[PDB]
Amino acid sequence: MTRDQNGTWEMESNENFEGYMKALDIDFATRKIAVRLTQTKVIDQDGDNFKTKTTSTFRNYDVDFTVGVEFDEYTKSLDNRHVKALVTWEGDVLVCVQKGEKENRGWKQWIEGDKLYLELTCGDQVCRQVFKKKLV
Ligand SMILES: CCCCC/C=C\C/C=C\C/C=C\C/C=C\CCCC(=O)NCCO
Repeated sequence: MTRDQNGTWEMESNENFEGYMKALDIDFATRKIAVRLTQTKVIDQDGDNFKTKTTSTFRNYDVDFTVGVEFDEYTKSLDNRHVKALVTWEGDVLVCVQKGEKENRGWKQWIEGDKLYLELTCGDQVCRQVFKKKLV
């Protein structure tokens, strides 16, 4: 029973964020800033209801969803695309498919220990992020 992802999470690694961004057509100048940043993720979870905020000094991004309920996602200030997003549970892994103009776009997020893992995929590019839980 590791579906509880509540907390504030601080990035410790960000593998192939460059390639993921390039697959989303983010311009070089934006990538130059974005690749350098430590991100923080705040997850406020009540059962299958999630409110998430991802922050950095350069851009912030909020997305709220209920597991199992498809929603309209506009990736404002990121790549600024519209997708149909669906989050499901695969075991205790949170899986999101972002159906739209990019093939094989989605993410997967899960807990191990005091770490949160987030794998983001677009096309043939996978970005692997690891976050450590912040003490309250
Ligand atoms: C918000 C700080 C990062 C700002 C980056 C600025 C410009 C790069 C442009 C496009 C790259 C695309 C997504 C950023 C990666 C990760 C952001 C979170 C993606 C999510 O949906 N996670 C699941 C939340 O439940």
